[PDB]
Amino acid sequence: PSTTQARVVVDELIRGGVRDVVLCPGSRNAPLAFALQDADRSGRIRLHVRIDERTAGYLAIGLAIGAGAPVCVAMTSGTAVANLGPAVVEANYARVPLIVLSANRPYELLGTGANQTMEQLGYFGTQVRASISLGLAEDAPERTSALNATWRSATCRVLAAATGARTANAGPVHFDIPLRTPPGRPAGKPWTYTPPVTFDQPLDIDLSVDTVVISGHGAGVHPNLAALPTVAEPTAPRSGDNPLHPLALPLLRPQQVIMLGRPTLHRPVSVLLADAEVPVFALTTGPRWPDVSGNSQATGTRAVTTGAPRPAWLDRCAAMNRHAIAAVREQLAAHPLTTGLHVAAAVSHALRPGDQLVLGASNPVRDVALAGLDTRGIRVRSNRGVAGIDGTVSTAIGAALAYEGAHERTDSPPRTIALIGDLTFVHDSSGLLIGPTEPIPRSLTIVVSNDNGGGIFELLEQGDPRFSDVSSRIFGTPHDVDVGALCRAYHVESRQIEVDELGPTLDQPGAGMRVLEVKADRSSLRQLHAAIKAAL
Amino acid sequence: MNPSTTQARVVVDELIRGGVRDVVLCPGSRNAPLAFALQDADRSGRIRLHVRIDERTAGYLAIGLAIGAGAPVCVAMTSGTAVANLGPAVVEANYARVPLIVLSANRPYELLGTGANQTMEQLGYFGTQVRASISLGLAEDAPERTSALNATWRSATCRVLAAATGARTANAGPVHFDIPLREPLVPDPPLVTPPGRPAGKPWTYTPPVTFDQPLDIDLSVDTVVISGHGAGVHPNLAALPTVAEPTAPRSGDNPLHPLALPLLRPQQVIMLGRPTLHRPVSVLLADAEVPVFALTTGPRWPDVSGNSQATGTRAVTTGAPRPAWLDRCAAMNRHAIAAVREQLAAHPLTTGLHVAAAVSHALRPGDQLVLGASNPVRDVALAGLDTRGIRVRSNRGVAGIDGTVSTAIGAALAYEGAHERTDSPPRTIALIGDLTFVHDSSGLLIGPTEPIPRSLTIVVSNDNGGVSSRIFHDVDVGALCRAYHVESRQIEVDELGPTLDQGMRVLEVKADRSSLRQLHAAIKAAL
Amino acid sequence: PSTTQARVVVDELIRGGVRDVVLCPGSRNAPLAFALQDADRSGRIRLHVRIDERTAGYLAIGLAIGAGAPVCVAMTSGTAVANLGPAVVEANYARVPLIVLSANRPYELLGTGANQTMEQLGYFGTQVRASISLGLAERTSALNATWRSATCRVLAAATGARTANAGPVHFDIPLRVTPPGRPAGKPWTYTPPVTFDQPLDIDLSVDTVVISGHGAGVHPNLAALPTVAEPTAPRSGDNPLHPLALPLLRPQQVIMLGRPTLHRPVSVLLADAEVPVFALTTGPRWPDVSGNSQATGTRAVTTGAPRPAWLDRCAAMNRHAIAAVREQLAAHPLTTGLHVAAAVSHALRPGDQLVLGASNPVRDVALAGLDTRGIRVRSNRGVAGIDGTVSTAIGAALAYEGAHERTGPPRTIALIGDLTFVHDSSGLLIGPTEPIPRSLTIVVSNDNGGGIFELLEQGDPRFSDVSSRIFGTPHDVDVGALCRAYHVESRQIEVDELGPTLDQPGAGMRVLEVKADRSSLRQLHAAIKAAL
Ligand SMILES: Cc1ncc(C[n+]2csc(CCOP(=O)(O)OP(=O)(O)O)c2C)c(N)n1
Ligand SMILES: Cc1ncc(C[n+]2csc(CCOP(=O)(O)OP(=O)(O)O)c2C)c(N)n1
Ligand SMILES: O=C(O)c1cc(O)c2ccccc2c1O
Ligand SMILES: O=C(O)c1cc(O)c2ccccc2c1O
Ligand SMILES: O=C(O)c1cc(O)c2ccccc2c1O
Ligand SMILES: [Mg+2]
Ligand SMILES: [Mg+2]
Repeated sequence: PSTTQARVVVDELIRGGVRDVVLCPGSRNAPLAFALQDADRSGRIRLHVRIDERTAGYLAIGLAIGAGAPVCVAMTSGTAVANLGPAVVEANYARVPLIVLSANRPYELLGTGANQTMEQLGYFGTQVRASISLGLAEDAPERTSALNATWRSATCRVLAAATGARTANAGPVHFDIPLRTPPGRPAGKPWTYTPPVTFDQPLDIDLSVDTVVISGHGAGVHPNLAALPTVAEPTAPRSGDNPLHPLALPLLRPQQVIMLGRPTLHRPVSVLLADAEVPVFALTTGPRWPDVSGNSQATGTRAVTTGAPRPAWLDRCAAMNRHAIAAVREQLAAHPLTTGLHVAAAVSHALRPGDQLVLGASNPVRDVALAGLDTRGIRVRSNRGVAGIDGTVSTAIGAALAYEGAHERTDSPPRTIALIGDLTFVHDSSGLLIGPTEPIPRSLTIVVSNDNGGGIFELLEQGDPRFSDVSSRIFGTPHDVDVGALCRAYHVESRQIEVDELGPTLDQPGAGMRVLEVKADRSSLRQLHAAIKAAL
Repeated sequence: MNPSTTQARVVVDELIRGGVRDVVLCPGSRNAPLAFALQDADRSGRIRLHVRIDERTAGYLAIGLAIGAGAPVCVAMTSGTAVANLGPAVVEANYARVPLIVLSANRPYELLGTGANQTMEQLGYFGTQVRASISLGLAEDAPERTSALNATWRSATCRVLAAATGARTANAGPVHFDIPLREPLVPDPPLVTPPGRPAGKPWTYTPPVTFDQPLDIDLSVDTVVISGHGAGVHPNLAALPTVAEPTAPRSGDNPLHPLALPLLRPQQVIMLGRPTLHRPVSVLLADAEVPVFALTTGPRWPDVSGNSQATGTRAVTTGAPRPAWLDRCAAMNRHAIAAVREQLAAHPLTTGLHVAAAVSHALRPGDQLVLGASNPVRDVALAGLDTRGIRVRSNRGVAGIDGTVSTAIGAALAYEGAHERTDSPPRTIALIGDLTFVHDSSGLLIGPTEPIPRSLTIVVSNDNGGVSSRIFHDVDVGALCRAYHVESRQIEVDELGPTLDQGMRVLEVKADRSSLRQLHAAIKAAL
Repeated sequence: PSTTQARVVVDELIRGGVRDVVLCPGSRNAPLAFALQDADRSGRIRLHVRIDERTAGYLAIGLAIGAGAPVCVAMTSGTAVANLGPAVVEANYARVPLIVLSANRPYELLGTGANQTMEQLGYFGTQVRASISLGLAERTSALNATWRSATCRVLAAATGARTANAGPVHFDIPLRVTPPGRPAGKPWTYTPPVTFDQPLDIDLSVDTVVISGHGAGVHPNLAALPTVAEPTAPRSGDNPLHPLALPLLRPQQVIMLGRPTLHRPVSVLLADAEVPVFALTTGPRWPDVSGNSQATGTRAVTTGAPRPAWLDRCAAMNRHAIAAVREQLAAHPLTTGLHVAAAVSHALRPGDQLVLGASNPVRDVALAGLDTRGIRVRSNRGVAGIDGTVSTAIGAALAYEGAHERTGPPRTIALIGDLTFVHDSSGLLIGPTEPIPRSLTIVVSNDNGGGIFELLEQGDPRFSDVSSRIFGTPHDVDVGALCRAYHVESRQIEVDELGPTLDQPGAGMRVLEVKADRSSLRQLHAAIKAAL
């Protein structure tokens, strides 16, 4: 009955490329729970069990962005929708193939004097690419074949919407399997096959006009833009090797901007993208496109270029790039205290091709860009879809698990190194709790630049000295957490170290999961950035 | 100029730059800034304004102006139930992939919850039916912010346009564009609108996109093509026998009658678009014995009742159909349509099928045909209409009866406008059942100030009919036509063809429902 | 088993007071269709079938406000949700107990590449008081209890039985000798009279005016006060204040009853920060204009009494406003909607049901000074649409006549504009199988366009060149031929004889058309103000 339907869906889901599913024990039995257990023992799919439904959703995001696979999470309780909300919104904005699995009871009253099987909020209506319900399995062995095809093709429709197999717009899907082995295609092929879909929108750009590339989250690779000065966010794949340090951009006067993906960092980027005297061309990989103050002049997916940049423009930007990273390095050297920017510069020098970098929001993701990281050869992950400081520990854990599993399918597994701030760490500290029955990454290291509060607020307008009396409680928000004791409580190896130890410590493989705490200072963060501006 | 006027003129100016050539408008006080702006563009000849009274049928008018020429069409109305009345047209525009922009005026959102007159939860009313629901935001009284506001208003408008036309998604559909407006709502007694791009370019240019998904298919396997609503043109599929719905564009010269399909044994079928029509088409699709390849123009693809091997946008073909297979389908096609034409002539009295055959015999290349989504689209398909060189429209999105008359009027008007931008205008002939005509009879209503189609003939085949089924009317079609001042002459099926050679008129042809069961059974037995 | 379930649910709806259910032919069978057919055959319930789903929704509105009973309408097609939307919005805002019946299918695909059983829009989540689904059908005595309690739940939410906020409810009954209910016809779960009490201390010595709007309650302790009552407000006293007199007075505080929506002077005062406004409503919601309402309640505990001079000043402006309207209507040659409204107002006798369309009609009746005492006045003031007014009158006539018939046939007179009439013209077609009112007269004041815009800013003569096409919207519809096409009795008369025509009974349904002028509306109203 349901059991055959259950095994059919899981089989099709595996054929569709799902390799990881995330579960939490709930009052109701999970949708497909027994079928997933069977598949997990046989080695066809990998289960991850958590108690915290919120960190479990972010765990599923990590398992998806770690290697690009669609990931399932099976809701189990009345609080699951509420707890999965944040990760679903992130999956929508960051275009992450996340399949949320539900199980409705159609023989039960709905909307009356009882808690509902699925406590429904409003976000499913606005966040998901599809909400598909399979419909009740029926006792009909005469029609066994007809239901097999109906179940499997619908599962392919779920996967198609999840991975953007026809829309070029991956994102979350709500897959419902209500509650009261037929074979798939031969050679393991999916039931309904959707080929690679190319979505193409050419755009004429004249490269002789002084041009800068600004690539952000979700940017595509563009070989014909490789030589242009490029301000690339850390999660943006780089097409060339002519980088433009973000602090150098406000000291230049570009006449034309090619904008790749969705930029979210640096105030001078916002100022330039909003400049009515500067044409801005949005090149994206999906149907969506962003704008700053309504200044995007055209949208497309690839450039058709004529002309070539004037060598004086390239030399002027190249000299501005060298000037910018020099001021950063020089005044970090002349700065007596350790700041998060110091920490980010140390992590940047320690990484090597093949690593995976997972960056928290707030200062870490900006600090790494300011330090001049060369992301070539490195996979950079960061939840830029909504830029939350929640769920980052489990994002790194899932991203490391997925990435290490992909390396396995082909030497020791590649390094996954994470740089997050202290609030970010305390937010998702329950992500460290992993039972001995669950998969744990072999080469994950989490670097926590701990300046005992939110350092990025020392740089905004509320960090101005005229607010010094009142800004500590409501923007600084110190906590005095014993990071080492918290890691001890969760049985994860942890050490507090100084900046010079980071490179050596990271090079020496430790336990599968380790937390490297570096005590940083934000008292002097504003003065440090003011000095970096003054050196420019 | 006050904010509401400035904002409404900027919005209408950008919509014209986006290709809007026709706007349907419904009266109201809250939408006065749009109406004022729209009439000026009408008087300057940038658009054609169409005023209607009934929002619901006005939406299907807008649909017709969209499918007749292929352009985005706005419908603008006041706040409250005026917006709810666009519901039915939005559902049809959703499934039919029609670029219908619902341009609603609204009270300031700050009044929602105060009990203000005619103030409801507008934003989001249409839910998932629309491609997007976009609120422009209340216009600030800020003269120094004007240029900035111009950039954001225009950019929002092009987002509305892009979602509605599928400029980047390849999935055209309806879009809700809500505009909160505040007093003053009429232009001030100040005698320049913030400018858009030079040379009439759109604020955010987005070139039409290419969405490609190639599919390996082997034509040596005995194949039949089934092409439904929204199907595309496939030259490498032109030689194969094709069962094509009336609104599906023909790719070749090898037709297959729908009655002939269930008497043949195809080994694979290529499905084009979304087959909505034939009952035998669906019975063969719901068969795991025969593989199905779905070729669509956009991201959507139909539930095949299972057993769809693959979906794509185009075929890459190896091999060629068996000559024997071609001869067999071609024989059965002749046999099926010969059985229809012979039983028709043998039937003593004129039926709905006879009227449909007479219409098809009278069409000629260049004509536009609008069919009611019930029996007319089936009857014409049974008569074997060669839709090549003909534009065939029908609201096959949900196949409702709402707005069928207005859709025909909208399609004629938009079709004629396209011809006008290049001798005498082409003909648009509509075939509507009486119950459908009775239902949307108020869709005939065109105020004396508004455009009437130049060459539109609505053919009503009246058979006085098709626990709720107990209502199945004897409603005078002529009297209805006088009530909305439309010339109507009742005729017979033999005068139809000659008559159609002769502005907007209705030709009622009295038909019989008594003998179709006998007629249809006679066709089944002749196969 | 679903047959038993439907019979149980239909039976519980009868016991819950449902007397009328509206149906539409659609792609699949309606929910409860057979059990509803048996109830209609046996006379326990009255079915009304229409083709137009939108007019069928408003028919249910009429059948609900005509006598206060909960009314069901059963969706049967894909476009049903979309076509029912306008009525459901009105039912939410006007607090009308509308039960929308759905029959979802749990054994079928949902959300896939196919047309859906229900094409869902976004409004159900914003408008309805509840969404209850029964769940698919040896345990028959327990299932009977679950089904009947759930059905009472639906009824309670729709009638505001525990919330005091009646409104629309979505009731889903899934599908792939009948168990009795409580004895003596009692409902399964009894919810007794609920009283939501919220007293407000108001000093009546302060110069006070009362403004009452839609849904206003009756306050015997406010009878003596001057009252600017909207037509659909039940009057508690005998001291009216004409709305045009309001700007000639200086009230010091205002008691606002229900939800007012008419007259700019009412809005201007309700927003005056120097005027305390107390909102007395019958339900949990309360209105505000510009956030000026100082307090809310359900009733007033009063201290003091109005000043004798205040009563006299209000009464004098009241007479002056009545004199201004009556006199200027006499010195105006052409006939307008305001003349037609006055003639209707004088033809009404106690026991009548007056149904007023939006636009000028419901305003003109207020300006004509109609005493609503003894009259049952209906108007779709929830959203003030001009849609669905014909079927609203028809359903209200049917429910009102059915109330009287069960007592041992009062008149329903409708006054609507021409645009309003053309909007819901499809409501005139009723099959011979379907209930038809016996004493419904629809007066159509036809000035070939929307006369209300002649009275607004867009009616200023500076827009005379452009106003007619986009605000007037003339249509030249032959109203006579329209009613003829639907086999509806209709005559076209002058206003001189509309009075007498309404005095002599006619066919069960009849349309009286009075040709009107709107090119002189702005001058007429300007003269009324100049005569004030
Ligand atoms: C879920 C969530 N809550 C609150 C915020 C607001 N916020 C943005 S950055 C930030 C400071 C983060 O502190 P930390 O992790 O210590 O980073 P650093 O101090 O290194 O900047 C906060 C609270 C957010 N982005 N996401
Ligand atoms: C469904 C709907 N659409 C549009 C409007 C806007 N509107 C308000 S009054 C009016 C004119 C009504 O015309 P008519 O029925 O002739 O009344 P008159 O003012 O001429 O008496 C319009 C179009 C509305 N209230 N409801
Ligand atoms: O390019 C992307 O990946 C991307 C992702 C998004 O979530 C967006 C949301 C709004 C607007 C533009 C977006 C966008 O361009
Ligand atoms: O190809 C099309 O045009 C088309 C359009 C649609 O609205 C569909 C809706 C559901 C399922 C398939 C669909 C489809 O194939
Ligand atoms: O009293 C009523 O009948 C009533 C009805 C409504 O629909 C309201 C909506 C918003 C705010 C107040 C409201 C109100 O006071
Ligand atoms: Mg910090
Ligand atoms: Mg009028």
